[PDB]
Amino acid sequence: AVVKCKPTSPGRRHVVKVVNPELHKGKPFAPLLEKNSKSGGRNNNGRITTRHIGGGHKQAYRIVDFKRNKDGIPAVVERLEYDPNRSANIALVLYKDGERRYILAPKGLKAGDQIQSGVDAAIKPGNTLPMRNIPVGSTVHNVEMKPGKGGQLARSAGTYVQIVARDGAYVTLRLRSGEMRKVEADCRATLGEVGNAEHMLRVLGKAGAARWRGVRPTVRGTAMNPVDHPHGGGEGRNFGKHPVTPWGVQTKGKKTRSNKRTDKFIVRRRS
Amino acid sequence: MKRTFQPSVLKRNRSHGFRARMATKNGRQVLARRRAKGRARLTVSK
RNA sequence: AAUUCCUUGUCGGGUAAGUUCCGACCUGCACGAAUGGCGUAAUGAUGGCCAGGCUGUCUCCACCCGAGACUCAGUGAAAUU
RNA sequence: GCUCGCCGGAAGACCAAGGGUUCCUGUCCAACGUUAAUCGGGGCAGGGUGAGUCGACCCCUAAGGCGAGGCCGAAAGGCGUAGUCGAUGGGAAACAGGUUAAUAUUCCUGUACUUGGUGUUACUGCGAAGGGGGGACGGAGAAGGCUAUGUUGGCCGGGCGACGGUUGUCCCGGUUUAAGCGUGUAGGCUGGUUUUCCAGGCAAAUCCGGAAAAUCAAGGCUGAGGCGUGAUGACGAGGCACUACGGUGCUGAAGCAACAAAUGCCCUGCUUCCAGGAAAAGCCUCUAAGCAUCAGGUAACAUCAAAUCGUACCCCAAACCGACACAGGUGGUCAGGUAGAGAAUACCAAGGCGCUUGAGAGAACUCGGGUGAAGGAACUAGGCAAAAUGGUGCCGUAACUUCGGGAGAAGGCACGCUGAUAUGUAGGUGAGGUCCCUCGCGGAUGGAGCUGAAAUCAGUCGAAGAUACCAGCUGGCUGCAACUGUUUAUUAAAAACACAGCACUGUGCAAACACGAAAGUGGACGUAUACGGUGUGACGCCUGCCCGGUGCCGGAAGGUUAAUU
RNA sequence: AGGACCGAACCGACUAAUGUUGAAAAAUUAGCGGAUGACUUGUGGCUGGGGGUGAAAGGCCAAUCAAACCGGGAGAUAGCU
Repeated sequence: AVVKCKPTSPGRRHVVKVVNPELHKGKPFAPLLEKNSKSGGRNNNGRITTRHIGGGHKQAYRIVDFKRNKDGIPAVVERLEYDPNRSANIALVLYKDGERRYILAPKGLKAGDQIQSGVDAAIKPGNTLPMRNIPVGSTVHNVEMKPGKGGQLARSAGTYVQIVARDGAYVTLRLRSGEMRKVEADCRATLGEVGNAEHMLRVLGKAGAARWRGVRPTVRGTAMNPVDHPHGGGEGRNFGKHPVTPWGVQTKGKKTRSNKRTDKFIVRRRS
Repeated sequence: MKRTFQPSVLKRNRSHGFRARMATKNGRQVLARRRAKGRARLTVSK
């Protein structure tokens, strides 16, 4: 739920929390854990390549099954767990043969539910089938751009895609950004949507909260000298030039898509 | 007031030690120059 | 007005007397709406102004307790010319 | 040698880092020491560092480094796989007493423990570069049970007072003892045992995981402290004699109880929250290829081995970093008494020091302080500086407000000592006795002894009872920024920089973008509720008109237009 | 519960005096701010000069920074002293 903190101190007045009592209260599954060291935005040359990255809380990586290639073996949901590596939640599922795995949590999934994958699976949320066996106009998530590679689209807290039409070996989908793209009719997808739609209502409330996430402060650019940024300085506040990045690019409408290997799968860009 | 030189034997050997100088082409040229001049101590090893 | 040149603008408040301060007037030399406009409780080793208490800050300085300055013995510099 | 003064959460004690003989003894006073010097961290000579258990080496790995082949690059060279290095982390074992001028958990005495090699005996499915378990982990908060440690009584030895009193409710000192082994308590966690089956753990599996039955209600794991033993020992105030008055030898009393109590231990526990909290080996366990009268595995006994290097001394300082015997800087551990909330503050214990020029005088002026008649900011750019306020309990407290605040608003009253209530109260702790029991480190009852607030009443001394150190000045109007934070190391701490929030815009994943001649890496083991760039800057009410100019985003008839031909 | 409150250790540097051939090439004395967090600290590691890093001052990169230090071209050039 969404709860507003009381103003007992400056720093808690504007804080809004998201709480879910269904999440597991304990340690995660050790066999599916891995180490994950921070980088600070620096590459193998030791230079900063992405600014505003550094610090934060220590985190461990959970291995999530984005392929869902266990066909014909039903599985049951054990519990929902908190994942610090992503905005959405994850669920621990136990198969009949005795195997355990992590999957993304759909909208209305809870402990005790059953899931299955393959071509003969039922049309229920949480089930994974090739898009060729999905009725047109259905809502799915965790879609693969290539057969077998794994899901890559609609993986955020509350994202989903809709199947619009199917002509031949390809199908047409409308992505969350409004783009119309077509993919082969052999990529697997999962019914439903990701079940953390309230994640967007959180309010950090103070500067320290952002530092916990690993985000470092941003310097505007008009506050620097001309030797550092094109926006430079001046006696007071002047800014007598068109907005531009560091390194000199516009940032107010200029497009930067130059692939040319795609655009045979793009129908309408967006907007 | 804290001054610039804070001694540390481990860091001294890793930065200017004999093996550090022999691990790079430019480092080996430093030894050649000092040998030609006749220095009694080539490095800071001891 | 952190913006007003003429300017200590004019009127009112505070003082025996106020180029500063507070409230109004509008003739805005040259305010103005995200290089944001107008308000705002709390917060500040932040700018301006007025009171009570308090005092050597002052009228106007006096005395006293210690370390130097002064004399004796030992050691023994400096800028400059 | 006797007095005086100073430090005592250090100016005491033990180390790491760093230094490298500064350590102890004899001898010397030229130079060095801001003076003299018989003295010294100075000159010269000799002496001193003893380990199976402490540390390193060693086994294992983090960030990261190097990197056979390999990929890439004019050359040099760059990145990286298999591997191999790399602690600031994980991994077997020793305690007390005595002893040197200088070393000791290392030497000596007493009593222990750990890991391996070989041999013998009995009983035996042993086996890995593979599987599983374990190792293995956050912040904050709360309560209980303990110890270190302290105080008082008891006990033992000694004492009877330089000046009134001091044979008692008087004074001084001591009252100490480990590892190991046995017992398994306060307390924490988990139901246990047997049979059968299975798409999982790359092959396999009696192990792990999953499913279905039977059968019982207590089995197992972890765990401070206490008690016993260790100990007929060791230590021990005081004595008795020798004594080159440095100190050497022998002997040896009491050695108990109660109360208070940690920031240390039980606790890697318990409760709770969101920001969701290393790796690998040692260790335990199951099997494959193989080997089975072998080889190996378990147990007892005997025996051998445990190498090599460091060990002196300083270590908040005269020995390290600052050119100096320099008001500077430097990480970890130990934590006594009275008062006190306290590791603040004042005076002290153990212990250590008076800081390497002195002696006189008692002018101006300078530096650091104390007091002041009458006035009380008249000083000055400005209350700069100084003075003043200062504790606990109770009563009481405005505008405004985002309803939390403002607020300790402002202001007012009471504080010592003695006796009584009560020969020491409320409370805390808890012996003896008795009762029951699966009798045990048990339960109930029981209350001796010990410890000890606060309040009321009466009396009493001083000018003054939060008496010293310690310890908020308060109120009214207003500009700017919401707030906690950040910044010109060495003249600027601010209205500047961040900030939560808001908007525009780019980006469909081999993403945009950034570092790279390239390979590749970051973004991200993320996927539009995501990521990058730009402006604004909590919150409340709002954000109007203009697309000619410049930029950006679309369009296609026509005009102009490169290499090439 | 809290980038909550008072206040030592610890980390900072707002005011005044002294010092200015200083005890010290930035310190001392009396006051002052934060003190469970965007906190502070030990050991080791990575980023190299038209480059790094920067809650942004042209700050910092070994007492040196509007382009570090060392060697070389080099006896650069100087219508000027």
